[PDB]
Amino acid sequence: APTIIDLTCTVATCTHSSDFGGVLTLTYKTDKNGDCSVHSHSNVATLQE
Amino acid sequence: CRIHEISCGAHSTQCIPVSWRCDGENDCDSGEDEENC
Amino acid sequence: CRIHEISCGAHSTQCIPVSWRCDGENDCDSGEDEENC
Amino acid sequence: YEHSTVMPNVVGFPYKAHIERPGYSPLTLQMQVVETSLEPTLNLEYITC
Ligand SMILES: [Ca+2]
Ligand SMILES: [Ca+2]
Repeated sequence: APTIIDLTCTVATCTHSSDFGGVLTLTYKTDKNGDCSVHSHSNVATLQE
Repeated sequence: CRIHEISCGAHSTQCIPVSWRCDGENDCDSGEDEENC
Repeated sequence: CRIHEISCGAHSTQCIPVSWRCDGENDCDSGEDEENC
Repeated sequence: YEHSTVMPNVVGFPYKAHIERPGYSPLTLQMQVVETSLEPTLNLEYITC
């Protein structure tokens, strides 16, 4: 599995609506290309992918 | 690279998992995976 | 690159938007966009 | 989207309006006036010759 270190998060835009009204970007550095499983550990926000 | 990894041509040293070939996206440097599919 | 982006030739890794073609501006490194317009 | 602004009544003055909304890039509108006409309503009284 890939290795992720020094992961920082920021939000580009947000608008609380019924639709998926929000975009966030994650920056990181790895050692090889691959596929990861992403998740939100709370109930305030629900992801899409 | 790994057994489950294929390279984007001999001229490029990057290697990507085989599940990314012909996936509808240009995962390689210049869409080499989607070539001839 | 993206569908709306056209590369400045195979030797260049920079892609410019299609709206930048035939506009009288040499957006490419050697102005390949306006050649043979 | 609904927006409102004011623009000076000077012929040939280039007016630039800025539209900024969450979730979209800002837009710049250009508005100009080329000719203004002002016509009073008239009622005749008589003619002379
Ligand atoms: Ca692919
Ligand atoms: Ca051009």
